[PDB]
Amino acid sequence: STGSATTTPIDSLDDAYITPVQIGTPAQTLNLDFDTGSSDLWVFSSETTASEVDGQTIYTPSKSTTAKLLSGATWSISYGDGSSSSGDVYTDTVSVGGLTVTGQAVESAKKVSSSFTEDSTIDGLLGLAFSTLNTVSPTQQKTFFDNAKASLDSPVFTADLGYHAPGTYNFGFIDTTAYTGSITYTAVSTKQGFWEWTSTGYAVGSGTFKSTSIDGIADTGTTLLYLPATVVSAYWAQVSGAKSSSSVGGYVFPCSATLPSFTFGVGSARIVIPGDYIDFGPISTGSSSCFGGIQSSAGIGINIFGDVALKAAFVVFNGATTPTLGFASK
Repeated sequence: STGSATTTPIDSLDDAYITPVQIGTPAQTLNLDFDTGSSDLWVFSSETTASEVDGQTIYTPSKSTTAKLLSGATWSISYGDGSSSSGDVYTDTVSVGGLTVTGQAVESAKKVSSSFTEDSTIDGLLGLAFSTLNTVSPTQQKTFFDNAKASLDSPVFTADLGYHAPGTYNFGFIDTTAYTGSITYTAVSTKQGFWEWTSTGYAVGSGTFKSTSIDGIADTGTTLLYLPATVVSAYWAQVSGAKSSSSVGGYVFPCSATLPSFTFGVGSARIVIPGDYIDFGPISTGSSSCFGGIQSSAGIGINIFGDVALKAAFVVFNGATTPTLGFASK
């Protein structure tokens, strides 16, 4: 089997991407944030505290003939941005892009934090990291990808995120029309439950490439590129008037600037992030200070190749017995 679904930016900045997902029978279509940095499929639901729902589409298990309570199971998750959600669990049929999983754990939110309530466009998350990070207790549950894997033509999914445009998530096949050149594969450590890999270095603009190992995760659920403070300082030093603002919470730059590209290494290959991808626009409406798309990881404890980086590539998440991660230009 295979599946193919279009993923759409939620706003003009590409702050996140939503992908329609069919849950239940008859289908209830929710727009989920596919997140390769977490491992829970959770949704706004008929159980979510009413004051915490503001325009999201909800899953109502009582209207699904295939829903079953997963008795006694609860979940609770906290993300890197400080957001959180928790609730109970149903099993149900879940389809993405024509690919169907029966018996998928669908984590129904009873509570969500303010950042989720305030985002009307995101009806929940679909985690695509390793199932060892799933938060269901007392019986940990599998991701949609882990449940689909054995049925897929190839045990892979691919992320092809757009810059200010729709893109695609495919499951079970590699669309050889979707990228240029060849795919460079690189080793993955699953020790922390993430798609963790080591970049071979970076360049700023037309500058020389610096060979240096940068361990980090491929995380579709993170907007920005978070890298070591040395690398980030080297990038923003090339932008007149850029500075790190403790008041804003990261590097800002004049909105009049033209940003340089940023290149990262994948083995001997190179992925170039155009400068325009690094502009996240005014810090507040009408400001002439703009927020940078490359930020320090120093306060995180991990480097994160988020959407800024991933949308410059065609990315293969290879879930074979020995997982690997492939990158191609596009």
